[PDB]
Amino acid sequence: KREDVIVLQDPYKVNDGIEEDLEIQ
Amino acid sequence: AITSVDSYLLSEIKPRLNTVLENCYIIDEVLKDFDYQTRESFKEAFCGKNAQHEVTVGFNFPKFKNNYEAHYLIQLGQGQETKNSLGSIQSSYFEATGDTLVESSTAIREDDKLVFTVSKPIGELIKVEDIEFAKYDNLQVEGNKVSFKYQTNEDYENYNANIIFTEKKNDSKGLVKGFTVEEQVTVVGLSFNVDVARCLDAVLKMILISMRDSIEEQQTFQLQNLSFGDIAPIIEDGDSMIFGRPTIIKYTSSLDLDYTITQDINKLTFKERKD
Amino acid sequence: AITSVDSYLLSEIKPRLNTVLENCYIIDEVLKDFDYQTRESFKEAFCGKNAQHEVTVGFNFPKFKNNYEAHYLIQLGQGQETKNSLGSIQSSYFEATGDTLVESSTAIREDDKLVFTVSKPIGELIKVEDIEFAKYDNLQVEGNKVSFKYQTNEDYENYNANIIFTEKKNDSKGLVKGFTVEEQVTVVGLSFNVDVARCLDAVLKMILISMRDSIEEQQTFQLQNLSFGDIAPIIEDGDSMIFGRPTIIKYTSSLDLDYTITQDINKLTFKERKD
Amino acid sequence: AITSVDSYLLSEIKPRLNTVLENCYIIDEVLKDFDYQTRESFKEAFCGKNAQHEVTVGFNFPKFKNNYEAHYLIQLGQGQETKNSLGSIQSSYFEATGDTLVESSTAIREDDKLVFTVSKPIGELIKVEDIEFAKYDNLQVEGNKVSFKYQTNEDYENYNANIIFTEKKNDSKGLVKGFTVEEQVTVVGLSFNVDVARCLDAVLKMILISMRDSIEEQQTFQLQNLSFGDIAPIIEDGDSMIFGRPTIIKYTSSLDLDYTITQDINKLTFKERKD
Amino acid sequence: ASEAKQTVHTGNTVLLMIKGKPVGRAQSASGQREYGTTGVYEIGSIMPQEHVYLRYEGTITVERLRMKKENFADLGYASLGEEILKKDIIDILVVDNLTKQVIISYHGCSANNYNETWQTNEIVTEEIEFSYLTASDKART
Amino acid sequence: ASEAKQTVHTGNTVLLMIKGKPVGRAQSASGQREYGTTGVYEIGSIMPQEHVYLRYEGTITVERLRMKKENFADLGYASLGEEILKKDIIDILVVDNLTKQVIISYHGCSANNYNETWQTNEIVTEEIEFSYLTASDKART
Amino acid sequence: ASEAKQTVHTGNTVLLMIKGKPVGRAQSASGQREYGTTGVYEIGSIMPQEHVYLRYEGTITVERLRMKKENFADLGYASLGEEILKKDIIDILVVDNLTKQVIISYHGCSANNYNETWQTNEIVTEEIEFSYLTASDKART
Amino acid sequence: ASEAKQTVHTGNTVLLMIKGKPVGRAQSASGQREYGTTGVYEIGSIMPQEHVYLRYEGTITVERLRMKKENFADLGYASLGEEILKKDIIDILVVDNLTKQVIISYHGCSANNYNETWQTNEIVTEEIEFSYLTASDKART
Repeated sequence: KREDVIVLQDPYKVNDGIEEDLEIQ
Repeated sequence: AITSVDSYLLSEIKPRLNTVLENCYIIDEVLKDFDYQTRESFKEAFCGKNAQHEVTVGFNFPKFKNNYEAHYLIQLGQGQETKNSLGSIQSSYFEATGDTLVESSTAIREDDKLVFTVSKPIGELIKVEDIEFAKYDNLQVEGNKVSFKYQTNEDYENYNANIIFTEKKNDSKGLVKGFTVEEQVTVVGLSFNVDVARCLDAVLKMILISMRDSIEEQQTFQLQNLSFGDIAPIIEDGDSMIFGRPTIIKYTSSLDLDYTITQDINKLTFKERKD
Repeated sequence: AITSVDSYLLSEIKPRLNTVLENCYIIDEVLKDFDYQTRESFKEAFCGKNAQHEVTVGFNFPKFKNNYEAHYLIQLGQGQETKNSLGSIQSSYFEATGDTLVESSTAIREDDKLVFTVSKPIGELIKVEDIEFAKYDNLQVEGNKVSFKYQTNEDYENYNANIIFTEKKNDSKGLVKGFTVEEQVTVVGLSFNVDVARCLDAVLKMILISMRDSIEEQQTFQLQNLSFGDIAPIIEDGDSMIFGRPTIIKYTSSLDLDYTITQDINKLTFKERKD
Repeated sequence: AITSVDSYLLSEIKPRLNTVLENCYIIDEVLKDFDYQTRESFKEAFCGKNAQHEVTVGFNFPKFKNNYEAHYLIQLGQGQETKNSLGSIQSSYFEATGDTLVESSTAIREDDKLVFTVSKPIGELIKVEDIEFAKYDNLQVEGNKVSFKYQTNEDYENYNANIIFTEKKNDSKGLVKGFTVEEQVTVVGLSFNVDVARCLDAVLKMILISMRDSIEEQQTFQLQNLSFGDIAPIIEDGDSMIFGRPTIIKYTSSLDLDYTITQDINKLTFKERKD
Repeated sequence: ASEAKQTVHTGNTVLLMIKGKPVGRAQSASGQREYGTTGVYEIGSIMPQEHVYLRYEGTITVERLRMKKENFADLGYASLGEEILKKDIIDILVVDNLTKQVIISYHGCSANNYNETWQTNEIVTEEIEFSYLTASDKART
Repeated sequence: ASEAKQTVHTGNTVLLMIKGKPVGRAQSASGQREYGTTGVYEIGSIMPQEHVYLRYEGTITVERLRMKKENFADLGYASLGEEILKKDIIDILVVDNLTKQVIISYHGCSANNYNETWQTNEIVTEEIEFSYLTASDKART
Repeated sequence: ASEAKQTVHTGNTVLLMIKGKPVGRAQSASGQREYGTTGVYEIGSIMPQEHVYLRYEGTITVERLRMKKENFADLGYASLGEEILKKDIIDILVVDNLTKQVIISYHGCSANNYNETWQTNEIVTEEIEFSYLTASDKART
Repeated sequence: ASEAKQTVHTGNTVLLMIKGKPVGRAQSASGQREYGTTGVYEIGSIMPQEHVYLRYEGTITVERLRMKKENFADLGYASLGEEILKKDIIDILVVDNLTKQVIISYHGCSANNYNETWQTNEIVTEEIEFSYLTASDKART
């Protein structure tokens, strides 16, 4: 069921320092 | 003057409710009976000028969304006729009179008199606070001001007072036709947390009491009769229910109309029979 | 002082219920009518300080699970207004007064007097147990202590007594505005075994009787009217049904508010007409 | 002493019902109005000590199966409060007293007296059958026996009598707190043959009448009011329906509690004012 | 359970008996007594200095449904004419159903007035009011 | 909106005051006045030629719920015995809740009878009836 | 919460006591007092110049359910015949359930009339009306 | 459609007027007249030979809701004390709402008694009873 009557913010996810779309050589 | 009870509730509730929630001392008196946990949590949420959360009020079947965390909901309810009068007559007046007002004013120094000035024409005076004008004072009204004589009242050039008066419109004397209406209106608080609802209902009961002293209530809306329903789930099709205790308010008021008279007799001639 | 009846029930029930189930002698008196089999099985389960099983109490629509083996369930119910008063006035007071308390104290030896000390300012005294202070005793109150003179009372330096008194807050005299409310509240016991429910209901009836002697009940919540429904299956969608006999409790109480007065007249000047 | 009406019905019904069905003469009197065919068929089935079929009685919502050929079914029903008393006070007693008993005894020859012995301490005597003890008899109670003097009563050394007495427990005087409860209880007979049900209901009405003479009924459960419903199919989802005529029994009884007093005044000292 | 310390009387624990005969289908009865207390007022007092008993008046009423047999007229207890002059006094006893002990007895009862109502939609009823010399509550335990 | 030209008094716009003290939990009050008008009938007329005032009798009743404190007996306004003889007259005022203006005042009130009811199922009530010398509706605007 | 400043008396906060014994299953009681106020009328005034107290009359009634034991007849408080002449005065006290303090006491009570009702469908009731010398509300805090 | 041949009066077709002023929020009024008819009985007849008129007594009552203004006391029509002696007679007219024609008029009305009720749960009401010299139904079409 969708949350409309009560709404909580998106969860705080622990971020990773890895850069996305990283090129390697 | 058809009375829209629903509008009156909103007009009284919105300012007074904000004032009550503004301070903490009054809330403690209101919530004296409740336990510590519920009392302070409500106070932490809504009470105080620095409250992030706020209460709202509105009528039923709105096309938008209401703050279901805490909200007052009103719906008009039933109405009935209870008492009539002969010819449906209520009262007779020599002057077209509007609402009854309370205004504050300071005495002004004229030569023969001390006078108060008011925002509108005085029409019928009712009372000036704690003054019993004697005949030697010669209290009289003029336009938008009321005057009383100066002598043996000279300490009162700076007198600060409240005045109760009526709005005058016309000199057209007329009659009143109408009857009394017994009307019921429904009010309910809404929340997804039952404790908030109980606190919310109790707050409502207090301001209803305070409304018993209001000018409009004393003069127009009399004979309160309150009735409370059982706490029920207003909604069940959602992630969580909505709980609210409906209340029913009853009033007695007059549905009045003004009928104007033009047949003013001024001349009166006596003629004897020719025989 | 808006009264939350639901909170009062919980406050009274939780301590008193535990005490009743703690001992066996009282339970036997309560369950005197019931047969031997049901009486002892209930006693084997809940009665005694060493009872592994325990009873619980809570309000309706909780998001957790309750002990459906044995539980007391409460829901607020209806409310109604029954009697008013002129100007909605109830009482007038010269002192801001809170709850009424009962405290125990021992007399202390002063020079001219014997005095009792209490946890809070005395405000209005009501009674000291089985003392009729004569005028020569010169009974008087001071702060949080009450004093009576020493002479011809010298055997009582160690007198141990109970005191009934009121909580004083302010000297601000004010009026009371409010009315009487006739409120109904529902209570029901729950179990998957009907015999337990019947025993549970009977236990409830006794503590309701004992509550008739309570200070809060005598002063605030009066005119009990009890009504019992028929035993019914509360639930059927499960491995076994839940059975419970609802009961309805009625109360009479006042919804009061404090209105403070600042117009204290102290001076009074007479001036004759100049004429 | 909370009264479980449901238990009382079962306690009275089970023995008395068996006795009524045991003999044939009483059944004929009960079924005098019914036709020959129904009367004898019922008698052939259940009546007599040699009856292969038997009637049963039980409470509602049992997890086992009942003898649906013929069965009495009971369910608790509603309850209401009707009349109160000042301070909820009912009575005051100097002795802790239990149930009221009827016992049979034979006079015994002592030297100065003839005495009856009873299974328990006498406490309060109510009556010995058809004896008006004069003052010269000097009737008195002692422990579990009652005594009256021997002279001019010498023919009665073998007197065989019934005694009505109360169970004494303690000398602790106390008060009674409680009120009156108006309670309703439902009873219904069940069968897959309507004729049996009608006979079964009529049998019930008789034993209800006989219960009006019982000690418990006369003292505790008063003011019968009987109400009968219409014959209805209790069940339809089966090879054949179940038919039963519900009946409603009303009672008036007291929900009482014992409050013990320890403030026994024994000493009384008068001291005059020093002045 | 049955604690006798709180029991009360009701319609199912009482019998109305005359000359040993239990009157049938009796509905209600009321008893009245007047001692005629009067106060004594002195000149120097508005308050009554004391009260004194002066006169004893007492009446008892009985309501009944007229059985086809053994009605008050047939029993000879009541009367319908000069037959009354030959009717002697009676004693009306209220006796306990349980123990057959007496609760209150009226001695020297005499008839005052007789009322009977014939109605279409209800059972016939009759009412009698007696005047008695003395009441008694003796013969107790 | 509130047009004062049609307003009426009710229980929520009135206060009952004695010696400045507002009596609490007061329920009702009724006032009666009798001028004792009588007509004059001549011989040659069945009609009353005129009416004349002869006698002024007036009473006021008050109904109240007995508060545990400040009851009429505790306040000293009522009396229960010879203490009455030392009780002086009082003035009972009916004053407007809104303006605190007076609506009607009774002067020289004196107590006539005192009634109190103790009941099991209802709140205690007491009733007092006073006799007054004169009434007044002065001190208006 | 319990603010004593607004509390009132009810059936659950009152006890009716005689000779220390709490009377059981008592239902209602009413008290009446008459000061017999009368006005004084001069020739030159329709108005009553003043009122005066003349006569003190007071009665109290009690309604009760007849317990099988300790009824008013068995207790010796009431009477059914010439036994009344040997019955002395009594004092009837109304005392607070909470504090056991006195609310009002009647001194020198004497019995006026006695009423008992036997009915089929209802519990037995009896009513007594007393006449008392004086009332008192002393022994307060 | 409206056939006047069958019309009747009701509360919506009547006005109560005093001195031209329509009294507001008036609820009810009742009128009574007594001609004091008496019969003449001869010796030789049980039947009354004839009836004769002897005495004319008439009263009218008015019930009203006390408006905050223009109440009977404020209007000067009623009185509360010796002010009554200076009050002259009045004429009370019942006039048709439709045509303003008169239905019945009372001449020489004088006040008899005055009643006012203050109640908590209901609007304030007052009642006045007048005694009049003569009635009239003149000034018709």
